[PDB]
Amino acid sequence: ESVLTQPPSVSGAPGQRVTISCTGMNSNIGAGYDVYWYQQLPGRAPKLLIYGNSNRPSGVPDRFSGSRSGTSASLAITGLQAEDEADYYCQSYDTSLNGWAFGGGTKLTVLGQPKAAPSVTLFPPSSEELQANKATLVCLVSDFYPGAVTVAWKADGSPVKVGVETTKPSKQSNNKYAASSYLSLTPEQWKSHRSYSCRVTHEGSTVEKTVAPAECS
Amino acid sequence: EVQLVESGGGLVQPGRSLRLPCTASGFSFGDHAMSWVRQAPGKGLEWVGFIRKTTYGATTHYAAAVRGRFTISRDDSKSIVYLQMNSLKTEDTAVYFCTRVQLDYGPGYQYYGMDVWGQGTTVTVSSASTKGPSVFPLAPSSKSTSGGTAALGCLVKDYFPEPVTVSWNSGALTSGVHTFPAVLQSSGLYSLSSVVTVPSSSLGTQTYICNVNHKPSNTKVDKKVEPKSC
Repeated sequence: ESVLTQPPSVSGAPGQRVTISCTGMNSNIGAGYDVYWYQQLPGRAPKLLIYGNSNRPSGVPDRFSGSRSGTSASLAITGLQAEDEADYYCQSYDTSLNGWAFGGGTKLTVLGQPKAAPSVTLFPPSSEELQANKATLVCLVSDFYPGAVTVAWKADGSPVKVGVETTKPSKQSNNKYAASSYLSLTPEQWKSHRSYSCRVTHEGSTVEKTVAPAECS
Repeated sequence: EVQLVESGGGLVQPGRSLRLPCTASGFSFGDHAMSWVRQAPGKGLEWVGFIRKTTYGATTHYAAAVRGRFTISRDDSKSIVYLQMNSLKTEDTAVYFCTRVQLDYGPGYQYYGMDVWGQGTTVTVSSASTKGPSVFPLAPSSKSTSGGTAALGCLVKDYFPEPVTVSWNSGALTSGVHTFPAVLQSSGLYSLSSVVTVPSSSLGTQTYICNVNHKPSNTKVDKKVEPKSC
């Protein structure tokens, strides 16, 4: 959401300690409304993890703890374990929305292999597709770990967000991760611009690829 | 065992109605408020609404996204809470979870955490019709060669519904193949890609054909991908 913001992903090795921040506003956490945390294991339904800022349900181990300072809340996992890999969501009431607001969620990775920077390949719209009055740019990301990434597109340097479709990473043959992103345009939009870019952000470093409509037609 | 069991999921046309019943077992259903939460594919949790417990009036409140369209009711004698979905739109597509509101007492007031969760039911809102895919070559070139090896692929575009399967050279080429999950375009149709890494030395000596099978429409498409000399 906008009213409750979380980092998209955090990672740590087993036995370490990580925190997931839930950044609120003065209409929710700042106003004093209690914070709740939910854990969603892969392919499972969410489960209640922290209620009332700091209390643990019966089947929740004490490696999970929660606090809140003013307008933000935190979830601390002190002693990471492999089964802790999950999505984590924070929740609070918001007086503006008059409803129950969620944070966007945080993917926790428990490092089980060396981190890997991603490889990127940007394919231009094929000749065959353009003859069918269609145009798609295909950006493929591969061989990265942890399995979290951010893709952004640019046309002539300026960001472009309409027509973008991105998948979530999936295991490759070497147990790393790969993902894909599409930018859909009209053949005219394609030919009109001079450059297009795919920018892939991973672990505080960005890899960028560029195709040109005048080249390789 | 405390359980919540949703039903009613399936594919439904935009603008229509659908009712999701949630059956509770293993606890005093009337003592709890009940809350519905949804999750769009590959996205986060979004609150839908909730109905208060019977001793507090069974009043309801809804999220702004569904207000005026969805309603919620309860039948304490059958231990069921309903989500009546009306006037559905494509962006209502999600997994719908039925949840219980806790009673754990705090410092002068009760908490309202969602302490029991059903497994959810999948609601899909789409007007798309069955349609085989278009297969386009991802022609390799210097721009797709990263030192010795080049990448080449096929774009499987505009099909419905899922799934398709992709093979290369009738399943003889397996090393270096990665087929990606499909995206759902705003048009309601899916698109995916399958890319292979091969050595650049053999690009003009070896032929590469991708075999796409879309069983829901009885189409098979083999597309030969030719190198671009640039």
